[PDB]
Amino acid sequence: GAMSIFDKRVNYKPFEYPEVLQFTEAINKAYWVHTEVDFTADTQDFHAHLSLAEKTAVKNSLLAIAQIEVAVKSFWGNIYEHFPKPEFNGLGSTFAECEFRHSEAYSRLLEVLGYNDEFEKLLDVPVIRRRVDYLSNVLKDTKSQDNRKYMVSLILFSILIENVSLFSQFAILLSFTRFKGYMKNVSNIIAWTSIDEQIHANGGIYIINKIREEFPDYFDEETLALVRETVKDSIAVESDILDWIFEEGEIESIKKGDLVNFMKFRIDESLKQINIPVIFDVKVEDYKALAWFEEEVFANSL
Amino acid sequence: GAMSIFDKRVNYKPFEYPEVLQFTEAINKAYWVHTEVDFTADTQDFHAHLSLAEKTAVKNSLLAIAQIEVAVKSFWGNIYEHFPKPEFNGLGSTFAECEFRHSEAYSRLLEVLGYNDEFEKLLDVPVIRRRVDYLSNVLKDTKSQDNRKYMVSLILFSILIENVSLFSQFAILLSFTRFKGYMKNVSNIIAWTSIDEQIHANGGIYIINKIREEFPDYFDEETLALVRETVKDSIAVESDILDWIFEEGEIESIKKGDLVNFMKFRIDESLKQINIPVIFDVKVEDYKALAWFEEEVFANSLDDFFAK
Ligand SMILES: [Mg+2]
Ligand SMILES: [Mg+2]
Ligand SMILES: [Mn+2]
Ligand SMILES: [Mn+2]
Ligand SMILES: [Mn+2]
Ligand SMILES: [Mn+2]
Repeated sequence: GAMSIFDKRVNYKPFEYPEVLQFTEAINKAYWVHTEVDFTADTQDFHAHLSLAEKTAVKNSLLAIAQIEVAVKSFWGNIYEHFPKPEFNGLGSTFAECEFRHSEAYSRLLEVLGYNDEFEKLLDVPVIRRRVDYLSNVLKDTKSQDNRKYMVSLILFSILIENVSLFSQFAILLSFTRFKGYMKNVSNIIAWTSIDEQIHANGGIYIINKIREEFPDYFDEETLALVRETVKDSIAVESDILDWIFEEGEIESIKKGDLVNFMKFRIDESLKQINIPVIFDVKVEDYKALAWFEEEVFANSL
Repeated sequence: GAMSIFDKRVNYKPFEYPEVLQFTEAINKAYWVHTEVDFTADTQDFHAHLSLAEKTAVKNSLLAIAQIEVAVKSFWGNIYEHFPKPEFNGLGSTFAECEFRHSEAYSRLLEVLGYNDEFEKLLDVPVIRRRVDYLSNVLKDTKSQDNRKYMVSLILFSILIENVSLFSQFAILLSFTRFKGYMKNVSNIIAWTSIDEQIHANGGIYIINKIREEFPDYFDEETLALVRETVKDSIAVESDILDWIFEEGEIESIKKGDLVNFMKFRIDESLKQINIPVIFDVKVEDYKALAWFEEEVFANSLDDFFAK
């Protein structure tokens, strides 16, 4: 059979998948650590200027982010086990190192704002448990030796972990800087993280599309239906998380309904990129509510 | 049994091994890539100003470095499988990413100087085959679940692959910049690599000493004897590699004999740091010859943010 992404190549170069360097180069240019940032102004703003509803939203957003980011994340560091090419060990290790810079950043934020205790007991929160049990279950095949099962796990990983499960919280936190001028340093971290995650998702999409090019029959009706139904179930889970984030009431800078449409639009954009039929078909008026997101990310990255 | 470095800890913090962050922060602060660096003047130096003996010493040194660096290197990225702590997944992943920056840097150098053909046929060189055969023994237990065997693989990996195998070649290349002002940007790459590799070696040493603290009986006479004899055999291989590097004759900027003592000194210093008896006992006047190595590396790494 013809050489494929699953087959070992021994020689370093030429790369069979040279576009890998577009993603590693993007990470290189965006390289950042949290020690570059002082949160004294943000802590003061948090305690002195934010309402109870705003304090709760900020706290629960960061706790939700940390549930994903403050962890040992082995996926990217292991893609070479499935795609045994020098360039994918490179891509994998590059993204793996990023995740440690992320875990350290969000661990510091938890320390600085005084939420280590609440983070430690976060599995007491039922909506978090459901997200964990959802994510555990649907991403079970990230360690499968079966390449078809693994491909599906990569689709879901790229959609859920690198996008759906984070970006609503990123949006919430950036909204405080955009509309109220608060949490500027926290928003620095959030903006840099969102840039990295977008690169991670885009790298995932790249790999998925290469597998599709090489093995079109992996993308049969049964597999497409599994992905779509699994992705649908994320909405319920993440929508309940927003109810918990806003458990002390709605806030001025951002609204839940717009965040739900934001999530749905981002899902559909990812599905189109991998030739899977859209699920939600969000109307322009609805997803434009948070169209400021990209602009604000760019602003707080500088 | 008490919690050890080999036992899984689930919670992220506090770290049981917080000194990990000294190593990751050092790598973070030194972060560099090859992509903004250009070698037009270096290539002109190479062709216009170097004798055949110097050209060949440079070429063969780069080929020897590339033999180790231009490869898929999985060790660091897998230390979490052996030390299942969040901080060691962090250390491992940080050092793993570094190795891809290195492989890309040396792949670029091979291209720029036109050595791709020779690199592809490098196993035709007997001393290189001997090095591969020998490195295969350092790496042989690096996937072992036997923690004593894995520990020995880590010792050999740290003191040979990270702190010695490359350093004679780094010194050769730096000597052209130090003594004649040539090949400045190649020396930038070399110096930045040397800094990273030293951090890798020191991170390995840190781990080895934690294992020694927790499991003193792993360092029994049998184990010490194996390490010391394995390391001795390395010298012979690397000394032969030097004969090949300088096959066209001795050059002005650096001497083979000094490089051998430099290597022996570096080995013994590493062995002392992990409480293993020294092997070579190198004279003060002998290791003084390449005492400049550290300060040249430091000099070539100063204020290079935009270059990096
Ligand atoms: Mg691995
Ligand atoms: Mg074990
Ligand atoms: Mn992340
Ligand atoms: Mn990610
Ligand atoms: Mn290296
Ligand atoms: Mn190294």
